[PDB]
Amino acid sequence: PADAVPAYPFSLPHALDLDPHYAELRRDEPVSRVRLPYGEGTAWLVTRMSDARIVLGDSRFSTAAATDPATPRMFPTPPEPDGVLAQDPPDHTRLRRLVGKAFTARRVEEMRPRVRSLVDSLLDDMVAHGSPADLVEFLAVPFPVAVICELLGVPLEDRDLFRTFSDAMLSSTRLTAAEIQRVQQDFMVYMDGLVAQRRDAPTEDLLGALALATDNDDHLTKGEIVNMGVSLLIAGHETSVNQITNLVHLLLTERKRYESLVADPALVPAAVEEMLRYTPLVSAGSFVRVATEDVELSTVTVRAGEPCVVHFASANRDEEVFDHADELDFHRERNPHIAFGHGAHHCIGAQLGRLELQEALSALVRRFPTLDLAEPVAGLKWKQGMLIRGLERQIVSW
Ligand code: HEM
Ligand SMILES: C[C@]12CC[C@H]3[C@@H](CCC4=CC(=O)CC[C@@]43C)[C@@H]1CC[C@@H]2O
Ligand code: NA
Repeated sequence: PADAVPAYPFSLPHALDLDPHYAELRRDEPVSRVRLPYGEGTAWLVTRMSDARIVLGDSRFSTAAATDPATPRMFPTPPEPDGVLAQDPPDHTRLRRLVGKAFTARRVEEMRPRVRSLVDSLLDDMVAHGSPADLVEFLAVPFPVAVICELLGVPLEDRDLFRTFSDAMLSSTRLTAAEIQRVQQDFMVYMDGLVAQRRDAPTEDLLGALALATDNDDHLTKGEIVNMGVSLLIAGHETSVNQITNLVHLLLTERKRYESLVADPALVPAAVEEMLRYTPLVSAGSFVRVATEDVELSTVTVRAGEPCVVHFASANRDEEVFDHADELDFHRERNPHIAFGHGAHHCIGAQLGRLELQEALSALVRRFPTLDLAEPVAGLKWKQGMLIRGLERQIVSW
């Protein structure tokens, strides 16, 4: 009848806790029907790692199909069809070659000197201010912003402008479809004007390459190119901003974790990997994939036409994959998490986010051995109504 399929998300999120329903689903109903907050009909929620790798990793699932306004989705506005996430291979592959060179592990690693220099600079400004201080204001926000503005070639003077835009674009329930469609439109025209400036004066930056491509690639559309600029500018700071605060929260609320990194700072890369695994940065669900053919998952054959949604954080707690999966452990031998997704849409910024997180924690644990949270855990201002989780403020002392 009117379905008794449960609403997803199941609940408003609490700090970085996973809803307890996911462990129940993994063990007893790993693929299950749900109703998403927008779109029509139902979708399969996938909570286990092997199923997640098939949904994310197989041509028989299409994200392009999900651009239909009737397809279930986690966000109010229908997906933009020229957005990178809504492309299927091989069209997706051609689109990613627009920018991909700049994001290889090799080119990102070459940014470490520049990136460390910027971190130290912001922590200089924090030490000037004096303890206590808001870590979000002095580190979590300015640091990513500066990295992505250098790489893209966005002016740092526009931070306030494009952070308003990005916050709205990451709305889950916080903003309505209309408000988000207006911001979408404004961000588009803004990005298009940044790229259009390179047309009489090319720059050695990503926006530079974007502008060369609008002239010399008769297989890429200006809509796709400009949307790539917009996507990179959003994901390129909003993820790491949140993840810096999230990692710091995990470290300070069981100080032993932080103390182990203070004692041994070369453990930081591994810790970053383990906290990526453990942190439900993506608040709930994922970009929907629609089966274009019947596909076998662990417990169910998804029919052609049926949508699916992966919960990344749930797959990252799969007990068949990780030992003591509900525990945070910086000395795991194996960590095949999907905090950065999997398959064709594997995060393009994965190496850059790793670099940023490593340089931010490494600097903290070496310079601020005495760092602690200097506001009550009860009052922490968790962002509400967004597709990702993180803190609006994090006052710390040292
Ligand atoms: C640690 C921080 C980050 C996390 C946890 C993260 C997580 C993810 C995840 C899970 C996906 C897959 C979404 C899906 O397939 O449904 C993804 C895709 C993506 N991420 Fe990231 N990301 C991070 C940092 C970044 C950065 C720094 C950038 C840009 C420089 C970026 C840009 C993207 C883009 C463009 C995609 C879409 C890729 C595609 O469709 O081909 N992300 N990210
Ligand atoms: C930025 C972006 C929208 C927000 C996405 C981001 C990929 C990673 C991610 C995971 C989600 O499930 C939604 C929020 C985010 C953070 C997307 C890449 C392109 C798209 O425009
Ligand atoms: Na979607």
